[PDB]
Amino acid sequence: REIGLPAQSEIPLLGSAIQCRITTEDPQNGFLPDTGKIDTYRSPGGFGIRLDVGNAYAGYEVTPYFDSLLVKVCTFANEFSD
Amino acid sequence: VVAKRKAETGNPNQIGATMPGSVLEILVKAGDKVQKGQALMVTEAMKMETTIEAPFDGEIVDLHVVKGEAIQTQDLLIEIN
Repeated sequence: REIGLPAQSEIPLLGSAIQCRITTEDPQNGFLPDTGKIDTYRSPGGFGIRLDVGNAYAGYEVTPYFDSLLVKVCTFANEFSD
Repeated sequence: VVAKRKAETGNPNQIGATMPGSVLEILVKAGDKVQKGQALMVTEAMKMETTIEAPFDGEIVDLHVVKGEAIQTQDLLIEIN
């Protein structure tokens, strides 16, 4: 009535979506999270791209105190293959 | 406080410290021949241990750190030829 969601059978199902978490885990060093200053951070966009950024910006110092997430990337499209 | 020699940026003959910490153990000394992957020394960052491995086959030129020494990012640990 208020939030405006439809009934169950009318809940849309629009294509597909994939999410990856980009982290500072170094796959060549047993996925230990890297730390240090981010010199460069240039994030993509365009159609079918959603970014939910953590702490990643040019100048930011990744500390050892917290999780290693930099940015969540989602893509979406009509077809899974796209 | 005499500043420490830094590793040259983009010089693959020079291994610089990647994070601040200290030197626990040195396993080689000047002149030794060495193979890719071979352990050269051990360091710590927030009491987590890292082993420094040789980036490729070659001869050790020198050490630039001593046992228990403190180190900051970019500090030159060892030179290889």
